[PDB]
Amino acid sequence: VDVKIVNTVADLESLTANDGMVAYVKGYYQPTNFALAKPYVGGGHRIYVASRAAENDGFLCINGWVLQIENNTVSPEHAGAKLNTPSFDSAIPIQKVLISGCKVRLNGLYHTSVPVYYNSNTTIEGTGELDCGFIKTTNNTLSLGNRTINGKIMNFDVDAIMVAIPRVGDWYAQNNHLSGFTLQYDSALPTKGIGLYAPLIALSTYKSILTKNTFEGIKSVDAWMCTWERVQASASSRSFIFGHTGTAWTPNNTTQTFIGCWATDAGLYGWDLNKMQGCTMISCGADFVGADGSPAKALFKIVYSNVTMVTCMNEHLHAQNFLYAEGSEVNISNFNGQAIYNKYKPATSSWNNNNSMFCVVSNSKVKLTGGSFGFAYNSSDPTQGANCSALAYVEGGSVFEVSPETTFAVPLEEIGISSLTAFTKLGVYYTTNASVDAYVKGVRYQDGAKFSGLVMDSYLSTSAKSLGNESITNLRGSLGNAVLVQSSTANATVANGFPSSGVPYLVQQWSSAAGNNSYNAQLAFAISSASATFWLRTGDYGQAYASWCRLYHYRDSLIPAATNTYDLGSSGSTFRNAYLQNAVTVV
Amino acid sequence: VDVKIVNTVADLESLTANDGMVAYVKGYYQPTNFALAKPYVGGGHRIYVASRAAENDGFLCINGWVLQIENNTVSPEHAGAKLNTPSFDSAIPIQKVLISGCKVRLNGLYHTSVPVYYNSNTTIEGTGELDCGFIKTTNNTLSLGNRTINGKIMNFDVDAIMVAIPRVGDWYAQNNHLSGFTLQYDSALPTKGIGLYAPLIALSTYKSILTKNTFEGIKSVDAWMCTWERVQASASSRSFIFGHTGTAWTPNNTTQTFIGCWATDAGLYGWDLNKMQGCTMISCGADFVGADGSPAKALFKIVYSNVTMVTCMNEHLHAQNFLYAEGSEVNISNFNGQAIYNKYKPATSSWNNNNSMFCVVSNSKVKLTGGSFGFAYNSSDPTQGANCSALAYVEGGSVFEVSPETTFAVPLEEIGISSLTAFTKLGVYYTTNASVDAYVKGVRYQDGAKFSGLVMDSYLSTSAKSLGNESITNLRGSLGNAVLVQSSTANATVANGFPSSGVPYLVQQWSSAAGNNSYNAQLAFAISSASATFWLRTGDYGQAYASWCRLYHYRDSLIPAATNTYDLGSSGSTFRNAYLQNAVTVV
Amino acid sequence: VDVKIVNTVADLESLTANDGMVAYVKGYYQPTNFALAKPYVGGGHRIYVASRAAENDGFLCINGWVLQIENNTVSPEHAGAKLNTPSFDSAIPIQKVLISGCKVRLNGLYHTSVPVYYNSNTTIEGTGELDCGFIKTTNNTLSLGNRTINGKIMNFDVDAIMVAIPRVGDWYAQNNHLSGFTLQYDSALPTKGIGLYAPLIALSTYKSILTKNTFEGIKSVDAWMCTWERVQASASSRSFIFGHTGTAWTPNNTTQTFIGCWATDAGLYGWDLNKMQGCTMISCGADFVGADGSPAKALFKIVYSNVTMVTCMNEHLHAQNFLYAEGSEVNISNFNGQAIYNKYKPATSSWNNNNSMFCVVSNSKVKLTGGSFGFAYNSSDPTQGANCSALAYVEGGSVFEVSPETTFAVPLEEIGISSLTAFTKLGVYYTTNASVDAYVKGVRYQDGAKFSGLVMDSYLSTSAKSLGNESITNLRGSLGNAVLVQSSTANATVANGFPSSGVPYLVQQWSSAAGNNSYNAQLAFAISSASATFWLRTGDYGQAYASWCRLYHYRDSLIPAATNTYDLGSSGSTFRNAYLQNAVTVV
Ligand SMILES: [Zn+2]
Repeated sequence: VDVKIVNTVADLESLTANDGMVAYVKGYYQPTNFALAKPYVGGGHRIYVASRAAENDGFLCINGWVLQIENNTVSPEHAGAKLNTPSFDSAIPIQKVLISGCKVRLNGLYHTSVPVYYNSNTTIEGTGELDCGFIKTTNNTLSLGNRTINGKIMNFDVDAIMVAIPRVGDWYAQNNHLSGFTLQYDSALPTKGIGLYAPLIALSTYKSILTKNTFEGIKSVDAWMCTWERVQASASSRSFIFGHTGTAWTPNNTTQTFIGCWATDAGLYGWDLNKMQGCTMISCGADFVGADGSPAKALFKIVYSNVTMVTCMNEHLHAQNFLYAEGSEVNISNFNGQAIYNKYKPATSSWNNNNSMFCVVSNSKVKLTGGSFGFAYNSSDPTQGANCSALAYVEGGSVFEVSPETTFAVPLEEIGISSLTAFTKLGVYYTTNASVDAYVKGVRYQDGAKFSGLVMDSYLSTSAKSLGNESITNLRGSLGNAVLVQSSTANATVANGFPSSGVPYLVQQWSSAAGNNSYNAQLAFAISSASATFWLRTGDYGQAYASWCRLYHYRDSLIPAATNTYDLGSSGSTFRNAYLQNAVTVV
Repeated sequence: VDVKIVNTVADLESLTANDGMVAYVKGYYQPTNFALAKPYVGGGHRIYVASRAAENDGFLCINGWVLQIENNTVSPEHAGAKLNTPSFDSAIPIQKVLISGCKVRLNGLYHTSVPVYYNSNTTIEGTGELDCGFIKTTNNTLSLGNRTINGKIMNFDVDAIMVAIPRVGDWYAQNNHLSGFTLQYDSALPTKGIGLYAPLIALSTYKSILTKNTFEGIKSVDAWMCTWERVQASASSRSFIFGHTGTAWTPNNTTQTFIGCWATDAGLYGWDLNKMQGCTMISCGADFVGADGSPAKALFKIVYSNVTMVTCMNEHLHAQNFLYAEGSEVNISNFNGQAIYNKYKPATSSWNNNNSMFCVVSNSKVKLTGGSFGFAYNSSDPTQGANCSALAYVEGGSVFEVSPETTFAVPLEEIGISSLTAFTKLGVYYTTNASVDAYVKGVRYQDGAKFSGLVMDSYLSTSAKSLGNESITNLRGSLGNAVLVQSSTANATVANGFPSSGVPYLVQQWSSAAGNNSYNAQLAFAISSASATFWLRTGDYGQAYASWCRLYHYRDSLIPAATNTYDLGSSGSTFRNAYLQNAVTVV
Repeated sequence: VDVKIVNTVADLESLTANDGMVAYVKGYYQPTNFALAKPYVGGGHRIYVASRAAENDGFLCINGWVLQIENNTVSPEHAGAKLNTPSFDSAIPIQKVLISGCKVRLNGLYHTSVPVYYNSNTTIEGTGELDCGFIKTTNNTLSLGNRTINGKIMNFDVDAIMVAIPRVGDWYAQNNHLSGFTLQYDSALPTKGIGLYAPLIALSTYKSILTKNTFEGIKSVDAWMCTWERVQASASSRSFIFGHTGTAWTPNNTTQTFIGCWATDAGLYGWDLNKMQGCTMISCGADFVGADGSPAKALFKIVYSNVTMVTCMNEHLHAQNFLYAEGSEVNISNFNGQAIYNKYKPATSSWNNNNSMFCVVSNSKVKLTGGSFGFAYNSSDPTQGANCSALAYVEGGSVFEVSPETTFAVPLEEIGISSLTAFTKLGVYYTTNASVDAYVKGVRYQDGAKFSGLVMDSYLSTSAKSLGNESITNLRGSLGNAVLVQSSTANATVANGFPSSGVPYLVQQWSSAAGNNSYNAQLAFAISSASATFWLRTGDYGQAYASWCRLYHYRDSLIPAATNTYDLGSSGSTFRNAYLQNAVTVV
């Protein structure tokens, strides 16, 4: 007995067959374009199972004829999809193969009028993102209704292209391995939806997946142990959303890795991350987030998360914040950020809504380890200087660290404590309940409870601060304990607080602490070519400096500061003897 | 002339055939469940090769009928395995396809009574870890015996599920690419073995592989240039073992990458790493290592290795050490460790067996770059305070570094040199041959040979240390060179070491070094509202401070410390002239 | 009607068939070795399309017989390639399948006389790099000629094995996914070429690809959003080249990730990187770069790039530089470099051509975050010490940072400002227009415009520098503001600059800044067991120290430094009264 030829699966119904007969189906449908290189698709061998003659699911069993699957791999064509045929709705055939338990190969573009879903242990593989994937032509949803999962009412009937749904009885859509295809809406649709709605996912790999022409690219609530490699989310509003708060399920995430992923076009947030724990981004990028005159809120919104960004990038950013960090630890190492137009302000500012590139709030920790940040504007810009952002606002127990090798397209301007939430210079502003360790203009500034002291069993060598035309009387606010040098005899003047003009000085200043009020002392060395005079003075807290006091020593006469004022000894504390070469001169 | 149908491969034996005849085999076996969606498996086209009529290997050539392989891909079914049939031993068919040179697709669960091995250039692909893989039902081994490899006697006859074995004449099982399946023992076995025994491996990728119900998960001796992505090792003893010392082969490893890998359930070590050079872990996790009252020895045991952990995690840890590092460099960046019950102690302690979270020994280097560590207990805990661990023990030339932004669930308690190996506070303890650079309670402590000095061509501005009700005579052990402020007049007393009571002070203390004994000097500014007194004293090494000395200066009388004791001049060193307003008063 | 058997595709031409007939072709060619396990390859089902009877492309349509492709996957055999047949040129069949739009499976070694190219959306999968891939047997090129792409005339007619070419109308060969094969020249060819010439590529993944027996391994001009996993480039001149400057296209690159990649054998550069932005290397290696007596120029040449290396390695390096960095930011974290023979020098040195391990020029930023660097030689080495390199040369606005936990095989020797470009010690040399923050022999050295000051609202406790038999008069070049201790009475001598010999000292030195010339002052405490003498002196800029001055205080007599020289008071500023126990002694 020999293998019988059948033109299409539709021809199987009428065929006369004995149990166990084998047929070769040329294609699922008759080709409509015989000029194609690949006209016959979706066919293959079938074996007749007489006991199932009444069954017809349009795919694995058609009138008893069971599809012979090679190495457990099928394509949507085998269930009746059509390739690169925009007028044909492939939704039903795609859905059948996605839940078949087979590996699914995507071999062109398939058009769909409803979302398609996958569950667990599903491998889907196309050959690349230009030519393989799903094009959704409507805003229609699934029609599955509510399900209760771990006591939470969940619903998957959203306007999306693809949806991840746990198996019945499970909590996560897990052990899935998707690669090499695109998810897009028909660009003509006036309203777009979600690319991939994957609320509850785990233990999965996503590679070389492109979603574009979406409102929201990739959207999840609770994801754990997933890797994302070369995933691009192009969206009009938010590209990547993790920890979505809009369901009954409590957001939480762990161990998400993103390698070579790409956020583009988002007008609200590039990345919207909530409860993202153990998250690493490696050589990721973000292009064209926000637009001129229509800023995004932030490139990265990172809330109750801990994230490391390793050699990541952005190009062309119009946003109020570069990073909004709330309750989050973010280590940004060797970033390269370009064309960031930091000219946007909120209508009404507040602790968590302000014009800073790094908005670091509510016990966050943000560190810039090297990197280059192309923030276009500081207050001296001739076109946007009046609109420039701060570099950072740090509040509510947070800490912000900037390495000495981090670079910026234009100079930083200042750093200091601030009670404001609206800024006018490219500076680092922090509250009294915050900590900073930041280089600004080559000077490292450390302040706050995390930086209370430095105790080292080590020797220390430092340089003096070289003074310009400035008063050493008026350094109580700007310097604490510090060594000063005045090497210009023109600037070493009595008007500038020195005991005598016209000679260089080294000055040790002591302080309780630089501040609005302080205790101070100074030791001044008036350094001449082969001699010096030595001077001490003190400043009480809230008082002007007291008069300078010239020290008496054995290589100088003892000349009092005023005549007929000071004594040698007292009646109760005499000097024992006095040895003079000449008799006392009584004036 | 036409393709002939054959029901099963067993039917090929009796088929009279001409050379070059083509047959289509419906399936390897007759189906036993025609309700399956996929009842016929393991069949395919065969061509008769008359000159091989006597051959039957049950797979590629059956009584001369040669299997026609599509794109060099086969399944164990093609050699006679059965899917999801626990009573059927698929060991032999699996082994045949694994050494066939074909890509191997795994399409369900296959049960095995012996280990299965792979060599080199082997690609094995399942669709996911829930439904694809090998279930081993015995503790049986391979039966290959000893082989000599590079002069070393090696033996692969261990109780494992899968074994990597070099090709004959080669040193490594290399250029393998495994993905998307599980290796498990039957949970009913009283004793379990190794999931993957891969002693000598190289130049390979492992992705989306789960081992569970094992004693040891993944075990290797010499691995180089391998990547591991989404590999989970669930084991009762040790999850991941690299550089295993128990063979004739010298352990050594290079360039192993772990991305999104997961160690679970291990009761001895989560990771046991030996000679692991150039190893990166990215967003890996570890859950349920140890149990309450049954601690693991360490989450990570890292010996003669260098490892970077980037945004890794753990949840639920009962162990004596978090990290044991011996001769190892470990950089832990932005960790997030949760529910670590640091209440375990060894019965006898030693340099390399002690109750510390970070046991940093024998020329190790361990750095915590940020991160959050959920160590539950310090000595204040009401229920486990008497059982808490140290944060760290550092010895034998090692260095331990804790960044200022690293956080802990409960506060660190102290840091200091210790000769003990058993601790009772959540502190940092180090020997005289160790180095530390660690923030404790907002104070950075640097000590040891790696931190001998700081030489900066930079100015320095610092604050004073504000004293409480403290003696400045008794700061020789706790402070070195340091500026002090006493802003409370009530505490500026002679009993507290001040020369002049009841005014605020700035004090410069000098020291050889804080310690049990030291050289010291102090300069004290006794600050009043418009004047001060200036004082010096010294303390010799091993001696009490000498008396305070009030300096003479040109804005004060010269009143000696005691009457009729000190002279103006000497017979051999006179003052030249003396100018007094009044005649000398001879008392 | 049944499926008709056909022996070979050559037998199709003489097949009388009706429209729609189905044939099964045993193999593309008649097998020549029926002892093979897989003798029949490249066949499959075909369907006769009468309207195309005149077409014969040797692949998808042979005299009207259209190939039935399963799940859009083919092998070069289906177009007439031969496996493991060195005398057969498979170039034309390979090329046909690479541009077919199918997934391409590689099932052995194919030999080629010309390069083969791919465009976009191409997936190519072998089972491993030992047995799958392309062997090029000539130095022949493509013959496609000049093409204008985005305004630049490009030419792809180079001697390469595989070439990436954009589709017409596109700028990049993109969305390709290649894995699991090798690209090699016939080792017998006297001259080798490029392995993979991929000038313009984007949005792609490359995995488990080996190039070897090449002159240049992988060569690109403009690559963005590509990942490379387990890619090995073995080349005689340069292993990896990105940003190749030798075309009309302006070099630029972004977001390239390398995980477990390996550069070997290169004699000029291991990695030659130009305009590589956002690049991360993870657990990559480099072996046998340069040769003894024939050094490479550098292991890494990194120009106008920013690169992070995470736990990377090298073994066996003969090169003039380890890293040449020009206008680049490079963070090298936890490196492990072994067997680096730093004994090579240029014939004529210059700012960008010198004998340094880290040549850090033109506004570069290079940081060593931990790591271990096996530089074999410093100047005391008994076989090569006279040839040793510097550790680093830092110039032209660059910054070089060395962490305290970075280790070296042999000790570093010195650090300082240098006007030289040729070195003879393993030191850190930098220009006056450069910055350093580097530990050397346990001491942190910070200098340059990036390290101008440190301002901390924090207290500070430090140790004294313990002096040997050294002069405190000659510490103006080596220390600035510093505390010194001399605990040896034998070394506290007038010859060593002390004012009073034979007692231990604490000394506070002040300075404008350590340098060739400086302002200085010193306060010396000559410490006896229950007393001290207190001394001040100053040194003017460019002058020797002035004489020491012993301070007068109330617990000492006032003995002048010379007799009959100094006065008590002056005619114009008298002391008011004098209280003596005895009458003045007029000497
Ligand atoms: Zn067939």
